[PDB]
Amino acid sequence: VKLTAELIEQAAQYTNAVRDRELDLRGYKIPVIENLGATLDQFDAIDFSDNEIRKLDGFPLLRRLKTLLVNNNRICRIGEGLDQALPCLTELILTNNSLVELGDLDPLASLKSLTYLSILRNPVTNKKHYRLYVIYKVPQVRVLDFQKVKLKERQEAEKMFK
Amino acid sequence: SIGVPIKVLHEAEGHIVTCETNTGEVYRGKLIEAEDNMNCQMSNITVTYRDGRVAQLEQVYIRGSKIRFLILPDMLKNAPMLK
Amino acid sequence: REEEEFNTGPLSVLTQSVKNNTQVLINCRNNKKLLGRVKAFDRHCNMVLENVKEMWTEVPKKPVNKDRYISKMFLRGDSVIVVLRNPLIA
Amino acid sequence: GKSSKMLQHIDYRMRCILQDGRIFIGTFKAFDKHMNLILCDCDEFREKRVLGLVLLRGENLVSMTVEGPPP
Amino acid sequence: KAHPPELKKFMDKKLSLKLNGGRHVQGILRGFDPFMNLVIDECVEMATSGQQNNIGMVVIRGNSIIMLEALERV
Amino acid sequence: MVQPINLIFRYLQNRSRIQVWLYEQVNMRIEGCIIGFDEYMNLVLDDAEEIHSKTKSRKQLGRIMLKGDNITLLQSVSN
Amino acid sequence: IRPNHTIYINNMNDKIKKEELKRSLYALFSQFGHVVDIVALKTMKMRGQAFVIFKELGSSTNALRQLQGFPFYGKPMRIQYAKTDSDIISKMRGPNYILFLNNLPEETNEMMLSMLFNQFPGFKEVRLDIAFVEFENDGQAGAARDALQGFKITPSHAMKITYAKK
Amino acid sequence: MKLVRFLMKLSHETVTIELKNGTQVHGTITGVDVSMNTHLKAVKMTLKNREPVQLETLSIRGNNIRYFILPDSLPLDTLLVD
Amino acid sequence: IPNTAHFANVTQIEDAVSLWAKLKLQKASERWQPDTEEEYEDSSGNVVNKKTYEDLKRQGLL
RNA sequence: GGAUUUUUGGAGCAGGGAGAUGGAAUAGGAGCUUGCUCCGUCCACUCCACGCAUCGACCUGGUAUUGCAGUACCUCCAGGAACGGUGC
Repeated sequence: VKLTAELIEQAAQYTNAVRDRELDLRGYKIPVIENLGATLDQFDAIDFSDNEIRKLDGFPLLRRLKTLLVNNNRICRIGEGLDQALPCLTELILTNNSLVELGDLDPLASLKSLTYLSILRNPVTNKKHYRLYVIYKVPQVRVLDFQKVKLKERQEAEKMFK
Repeated sequence: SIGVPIKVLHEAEGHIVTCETNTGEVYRGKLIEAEDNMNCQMSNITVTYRDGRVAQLEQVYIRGSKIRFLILPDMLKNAPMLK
Repeated sequence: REEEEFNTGPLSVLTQSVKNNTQVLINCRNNKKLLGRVKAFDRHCNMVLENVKEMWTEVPKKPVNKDRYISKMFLRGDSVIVVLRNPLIA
Repeated sequence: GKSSKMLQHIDYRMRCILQDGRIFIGTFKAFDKHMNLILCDCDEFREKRVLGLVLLRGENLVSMTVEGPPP
Repeated sequence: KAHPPELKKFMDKKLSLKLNGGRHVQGILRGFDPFMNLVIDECVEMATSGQQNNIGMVVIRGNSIIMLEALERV
Repeated sequence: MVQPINLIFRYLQNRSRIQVWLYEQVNMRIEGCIIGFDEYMNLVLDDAEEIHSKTKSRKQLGRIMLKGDNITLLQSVSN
Repeated sequence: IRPNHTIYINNMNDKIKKEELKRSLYALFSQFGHVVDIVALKTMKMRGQAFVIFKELGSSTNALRQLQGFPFYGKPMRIQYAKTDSDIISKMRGPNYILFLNNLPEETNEMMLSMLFNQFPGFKEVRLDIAFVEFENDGQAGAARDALQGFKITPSHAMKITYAKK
Repeated sequence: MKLVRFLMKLSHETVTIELKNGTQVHGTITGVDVSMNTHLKAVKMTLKNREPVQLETLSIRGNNIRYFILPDSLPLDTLLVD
Repeated sequence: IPNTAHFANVTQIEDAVSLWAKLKLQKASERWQPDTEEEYEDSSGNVVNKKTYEDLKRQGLL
């Protein structure tokens, strides 16, 4: 059950709780996120929860994409061309993923408009100084794992590994 | 002689709505009187403008000449507004 | 009633532009003056003209003036501010 | 003659541009002789502003175009 | 057509009217009109510095009327 | 209930000096004696004067036919 | 308190904005299921509290069980079931196959048993301190037997659900 | 006499319309009403100090249109006969 | 709704659906439904509890 | 069916002054390149008149509320002022 144009044209699309145009693509078990050109950047949020996506890549240019729900998936790697395809990506929910190393968070630093990031329920969050490395690598993010970044955490991230 | 947005504005009288004027003034409150010419008379209204001067007044009256838009709740967008 | 008021009032000044095929100038609200021959008019001053020349002045945003030419155009009576008839076709 | 210019875009998401430079993207449900647009669950872009059901008057309308498929 | 505005409840009440160009007046209404023209007897206009100037009975047209707020409980 | 047309007729019968403010123009106003009126609020002022509040000057013009689309507010003065 | 589609979380940080807290609650509730509505106020009566109403009651129950006492913006929010039904949900609404139930309350009618069995999909029939519930599907009956083993309904007694024998 | 009947008979023609805000929209005129509601298909709009954008459909009101631009090969003499 | 002699000379939709509801209620009532209409007395106490339906008896005998 | 609330528009235009202040990589003219001098287009800082006052959104610290609802907005104190509009 791969993501095609007929699956995106038959999927439900409505208004979310934040008054944004969201398309519900849950319950599809798509192994790879592709063929997203049929939406023509008419959705403000993408609900791709409960899927089997392994890599968050292969997305076309969508300037209206501001929220991406990748919860309950097996995402273990992030694409390096995420900034060239989503310049206005501000919300990224990557809870309960397959990220084990902090080096997968290195392509996530290119998103300058990203402010809300969720990396909870992951083996990469259980490593030593994971939050300090995420604050040092991504200074544009203001809320990490439902927690506001303070000045002391930014000073601790800028002190170590400088 | 009566329009369907005019009928939707007349049917939404008594609910917590807002009217944004052409100068930016947002009169919010319960729509007590709504005529066919977009005349909105509200009681216990609140002024939240584009200037930001938020205040509370006992009664307000905004005409349809300088009225830019109207923000109404979505309780009347299902029926009988489905055509 | 309407024809006598159009041929005896200010609209006759428009009616002398289409009958004798004379050139008149129209100054709009966008600081532009278009000189041309009036081909079609109406009661709401809807002027459809041919072979018009529009001149104005622009700033870089010193400034400078500019002009252009159009083969056939149509302008509504709302944006028409000033209409001047002068013997410029001869 | 047919007057089907406004009926073909009924129950569809359209983005109308205002005179001051604002853009309201909403689902057009009904209209009138004064071009009164009723945009249910509309978004205001110029930044995103949560508005919802916005009834904009026809005097502040400039242009309107199709935004996407109907929900 | 040509329905008059609902100004029967605001009769003989002290209200504040806003006019175009940022003008503010306060006075008691003495009548109504179908062209939204209001007669304010013993009206006081607010200046730019903040001082109130009494202009007496004035007539405000509907072409420049922005918002009228009733200062008294009706 | 006092009608605005009846108030304008009483002001024209009393021949008192009235000041008319323009629409979207607070710097310059007019002042004069209204002689007659019409359905379009067209005022005919005799020996009218344009008063500029910014420059504090007064320029007389005489018989002026002011349209009702520009007059926003009209007040009665004692002068 | 009976389980419902709306889960109310309280004891949260009231210093954050309303829209940011609503977006954070929506991003937290999207991992457990589709969030239909989010009611969040900042007044003096509803300070520091919000609620999320979902489409399915099982996703709301899983979000209330998993995020019970989770730290939200520095303060551990407490999640619980709603007292009344939501307005949006009310507007949108209007092993073996046989399972043996023991220690059931006699004051409960058939409508309460149907609402308790409605977490599982459509069953064949219901029989009425002992009760017998038979489902049309074997996996649905197994999920209903695994879910109702120690359920929180009428807390003066404990309800026990077991598979029927031959 | 009436310019609305002349504007309504100008369908299937590539024209341009300049608004009061400086935005020029060039496209094929497909629908004209009595209130000068110009409904065009596959238009290109250029605003003041902005980039031109191509749209599949556009609907401009009559009160917002300041000027129009017709091609030189338009039969204005034949279309004027009512 | 099936085509039978009951739905003759009936031309409107809502009338048809209402008469179908009526006929459904009537027929479903007048049948013999053993599942809900039956009196079993299970051997749990064997001298009491004759209010057992046809489903609770299987649940008790399972 | 161009005379006050919708469609023949009341819209257009310009951002205070000064200083031997600083820059036009590839884009000004003249004294007929380059170097220099003069004059009608910005941004950054400084000074006078942080252009002024207002309220809304917002950041730091301290502090209060533990409350079951369908919402312009919601505790208070102090500092800073990146944003919006109102009148001069």
